[PDB]
Amino acid sequence: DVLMTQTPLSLPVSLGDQASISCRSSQSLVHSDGNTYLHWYLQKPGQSPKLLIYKVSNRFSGVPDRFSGSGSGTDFTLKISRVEAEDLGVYFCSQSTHVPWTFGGGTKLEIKRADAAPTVSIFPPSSEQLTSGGASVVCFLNNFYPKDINVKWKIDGSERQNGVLNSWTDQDSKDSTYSMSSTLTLTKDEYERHNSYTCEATHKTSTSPIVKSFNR
Amino acid sequence: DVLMTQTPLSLPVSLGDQASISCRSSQSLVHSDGNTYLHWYLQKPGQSPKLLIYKVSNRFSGVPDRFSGSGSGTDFTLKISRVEAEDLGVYFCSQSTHVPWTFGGGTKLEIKRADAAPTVSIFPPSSEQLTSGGASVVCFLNNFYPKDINVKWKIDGSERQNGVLNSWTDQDSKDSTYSMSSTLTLTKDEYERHNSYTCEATHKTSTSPIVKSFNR
Amino acid sequence: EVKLQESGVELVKPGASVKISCKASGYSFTGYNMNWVKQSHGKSLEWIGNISPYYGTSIYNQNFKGKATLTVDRSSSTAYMQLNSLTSEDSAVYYCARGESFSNYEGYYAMDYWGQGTSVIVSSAKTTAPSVYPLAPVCGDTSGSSVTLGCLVKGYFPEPVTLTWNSGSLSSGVHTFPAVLQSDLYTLSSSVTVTSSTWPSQSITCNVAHPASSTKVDKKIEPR
Amino acid sequence: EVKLQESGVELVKPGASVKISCKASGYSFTGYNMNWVKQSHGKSLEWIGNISPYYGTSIYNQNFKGKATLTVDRSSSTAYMQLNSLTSEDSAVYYCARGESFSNYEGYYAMDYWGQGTSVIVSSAKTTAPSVYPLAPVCGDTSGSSVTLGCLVKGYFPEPVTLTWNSGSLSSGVHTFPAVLQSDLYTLSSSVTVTSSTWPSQSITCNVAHPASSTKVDKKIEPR
Amino acid sequence: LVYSEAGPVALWLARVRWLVILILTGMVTSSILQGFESVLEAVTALAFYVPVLLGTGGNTGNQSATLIIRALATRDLDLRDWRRVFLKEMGVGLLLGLTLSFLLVGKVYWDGHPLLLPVVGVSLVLIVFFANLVGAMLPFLLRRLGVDPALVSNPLVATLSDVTGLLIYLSVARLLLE
Amino acid sequence: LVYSEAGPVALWLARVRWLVILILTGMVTSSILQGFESVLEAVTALAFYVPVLLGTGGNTGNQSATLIIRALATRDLDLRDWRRVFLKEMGVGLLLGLTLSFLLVGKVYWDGHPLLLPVVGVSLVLIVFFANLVGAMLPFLLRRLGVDPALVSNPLVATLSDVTGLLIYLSVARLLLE
Repeated sequence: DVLMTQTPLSLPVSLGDQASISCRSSQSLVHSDGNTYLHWYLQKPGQSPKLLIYKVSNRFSGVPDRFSGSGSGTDFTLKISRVEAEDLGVYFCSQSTHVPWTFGGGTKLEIKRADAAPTVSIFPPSSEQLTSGGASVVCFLNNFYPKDINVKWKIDGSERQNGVLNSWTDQDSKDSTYSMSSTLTLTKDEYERHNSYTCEATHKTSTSPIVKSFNR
Repeated sequence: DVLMTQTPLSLPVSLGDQASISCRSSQSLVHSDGNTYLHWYLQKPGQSPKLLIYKVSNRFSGVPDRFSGSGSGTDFTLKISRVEAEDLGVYFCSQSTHVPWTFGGGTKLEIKRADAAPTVSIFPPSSEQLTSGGASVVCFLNNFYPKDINVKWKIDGSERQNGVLNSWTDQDSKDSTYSMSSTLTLTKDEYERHNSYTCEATHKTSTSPIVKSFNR
Repeated sequence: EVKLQESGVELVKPGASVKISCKASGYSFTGYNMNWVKQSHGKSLEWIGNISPYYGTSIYNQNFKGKATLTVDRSSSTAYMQLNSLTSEDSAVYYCARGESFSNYEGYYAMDYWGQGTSVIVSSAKTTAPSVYPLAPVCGDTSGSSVTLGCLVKGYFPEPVTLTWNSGSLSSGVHTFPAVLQSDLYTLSSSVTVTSSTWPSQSITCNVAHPASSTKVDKKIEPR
Repeated sequence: EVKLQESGVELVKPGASVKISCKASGYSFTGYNMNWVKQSHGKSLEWIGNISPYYGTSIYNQNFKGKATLTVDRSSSTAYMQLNSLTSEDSAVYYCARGESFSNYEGYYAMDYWGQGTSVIVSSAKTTAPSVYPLAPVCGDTSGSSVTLGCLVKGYFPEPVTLTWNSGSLSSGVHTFPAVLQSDLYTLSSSVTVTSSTWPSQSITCNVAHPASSTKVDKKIEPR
Repeated sequence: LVYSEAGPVALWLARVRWLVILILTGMVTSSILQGFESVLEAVTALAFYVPVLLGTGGNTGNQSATLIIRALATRDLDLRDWRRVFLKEMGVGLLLGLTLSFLLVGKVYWDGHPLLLPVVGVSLVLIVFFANLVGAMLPFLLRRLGVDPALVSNPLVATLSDVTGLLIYLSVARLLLE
Repeated sequence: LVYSEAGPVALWLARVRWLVILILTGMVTSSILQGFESVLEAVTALAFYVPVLLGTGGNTGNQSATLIIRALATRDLDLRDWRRVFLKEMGVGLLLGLTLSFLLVGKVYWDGHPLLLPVVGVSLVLIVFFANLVGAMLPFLLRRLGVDPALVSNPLVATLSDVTGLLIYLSVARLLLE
């Protein structure tokens, strides 16, 4: 029904600042009964989303006063007073007027650490790979920031977009950096034909994209 | 509930005479509504019982006027005018007042042919039976009358009442006589130990019981 | 008139649960109550349920409450009996019979029309070949001018086994006896009566036809 | 406060029918409607049903009418979701959440308390043993005073596979990555960052622990 | 009928389709009262208890009728078992008329119409009697006509009982007052 | 209750329990009419239509309440939709009173009480209206009090509609006649 949405999808803030999460409906979520069903849920990393703000003005029980939910009509907003370490996660603003009670896209709550450059490191297939029957070259993108990153998988210097997997870790609990794994599954022969494996990553901090390639 | 019953269980009549079937309930089969539910069914040999008389006074549709049902209270009776060949079978008088709607014991409709003596014939186990894996002597009681018969299974002249089976054919369609098969299953050595097998049948016509015995 | 047709022959092993189906035809099945009644092995009947299609509920015999469950389907016009935990005492023929109007515009109140019978046998499902044992005469064909010949068929299952004499040629003086049960296996016997001149002058044989074993045993009687 | 506990981890074949159980505790289950909502593989939620325990009837998302069936049992205090013909798009986590009063004495009207998550995974569940691979450095341990060591785990099932470094001794500079799916077989990767002086001076090993295969692979990374 | 989609016109259509029949029966009851105006003019307290008497009548109806419908749709009774429920519903009708008239006469006396006590006391019994019986033999008569007596009993016994709630109350008034 | 085993006293217990709960509401409608006696004395045709007006009021009740309950027990209407079913039941109440009263005024005219035509015409509309609304917001109010509406709506709306059918009919009579 109401193709509801949130902006932004990532919210880089600090610990002890004020964070404002927008929530813009598609059509007005005022009920025939007539009160603003724009409930807000917080899903701490690896938990279940528990209710935070209901009927956007009000607040749920057990909820610290750090959270402030306001707005009405179609544009609603949840604002934090001081971002604490127990408030990080993803924030869903849902609705309950028009069946189906759709949910928002949800936005995360990262930490605005210092911007860092990735420690990119191509990892050619192991010695056991040489006698494994399969080939899987992997390129690690470690200890960077922010989340926005993308690998460019170039083979022999030429781009390739087949059989690619990518998994990003969540925010680190020591320095709050992100790391990215880029594996490349391919048959033995395609590994034995080609020599160069250009792992390219385009980060917003580096001017030129950072690359890594080895010659077998 | 009403342990209802019929008398007699066998009704030897002729073809073209009047036959009276009694039906004596256990308690009064008059309903709170107040009419005599004493339905009568006829089950022709090897068919399903179709209704003959309902509410003992009345008669069902498609029913020839040969049948006459009368009586009231606890003692009811179905009488035939002229016993035809399409009226033979077994006659059930049921009830429908007291749940469960029990049925009567049912009485047959044989033909009162001339009383005959059985053509008994002991049959020792076959030559195949000697090398078969079983042992079974069988005594046949063929072409007698009436139904009242019973075999006395004597081994070496001494009675035996173990592992006996008996099956009586229904009334024959040519001369309306009955025949009875009496088999005797037994282990090998019990057959190989004993020589005499006295098949004894006590019939209503014969004064002394009719016997048959063979010495192996 | 009204044809009431139900399921065919039935075979089960102890502890099972069979659903005997009784389809109605010729009348509005929604407006007549189906009565379930069982006939034991050649004996009196016993009324074992009355299902009311319109309401789908039923009244039950006291002796059969629980050992039977009646349900119907108005659209399918079929009456369903579901026996539960059927012991060897439930080895009988189970009639369904339309027997009560919903408007009670019939007068009588019991058994308008009946099914055809669904032979239900509780014995163990052990399909066995019908061993045949040509029953020879007493000894050496003793005189009397009237000697009969027999035939035995022990250890088979299920009931229907045809027996003919010289393959259905000489069926005079024949006597075929009911397929009595004996500890989960039937036993058919037979007899033919002839003159002492026709046998052993004429070669008399005995043959059977068991469907579930597809067996046609042909064996002829020898004079001992 | 209220503890809402549902079934454990779940595994199914495509085209199957899984019945997720959600038991209620701490409140009168008869008087609060249970909401079923699924969370995709790290994405937004999607509300997929609202079962009313007292009446036993439910309202359904348009996208999930037929692909889901909610039933409950008041005495058992369990809320039941029965997915039907669950395709590859149903590889998600399925929350149940008490979210609306029967008396509506709550004010708000959506999501009081939530379950814990029943990971429902669709695949050809071939419980393949984890083939594990020691990810050696680039070539010849080039200089830089900061070289990292990796480790790969491809071809296993299901998701939970522990990876430790020297059996949980050196967990500094470690990075463990989500068990991503790839055509019905997962792929766990790992990376540890050390100084160029500690390796290859120190014997660094990689070990896994896969429960459903009972596999404990141990290997030490070689310098190429 | 599914509700939240239907419009006022369709809702009105169905509901008036039923309410026209029910107001035709109400028209019959109105005519029955109009026939007895000669006693209502004589004493105007009679009208004070038409609603309570009709309520108790058409309530004993919709209670006995829905007590027999269940007992008839669980095969607890049968269409040939009406003469046994008859001599039971007559008894419970008497034992219920006594215990309802005993309270309605208290109401009448507390209101202060002593000349009306005998007629109210006789009429409440004679109405929750000939309404209990007509609510108990309505399911049998309906199922014997060929209609599922759970469909067309709830309104039918109400009309067949609030007709008699006047045709008996006013008659007893004419016998007891003028 | 299983029926055929219970005796007359066993039946009478439960049946008198419910009937004596309803005879109290009968008492209060009787008291309302006794209070308004001042207009029944002035014109005695008023009493001729109390049964039909109540059997239309407490019938629009037991019909709208059933319609809302069977649509509230299939999650067709959430409990927060009272204000959206309100502006629909008000409309259907108007569009249904305007025809029920249209038939009843024809009945009144055929009876021949021209002084009753305006009061009956206003009163049947104002009873159908404030009985439809009270039969539609009875299930929401009950389910908001914590009670299943289908249990205690059938008698409750009948009482709450016959009381407020008398209290409206007689008031309109006092406004339009004396």
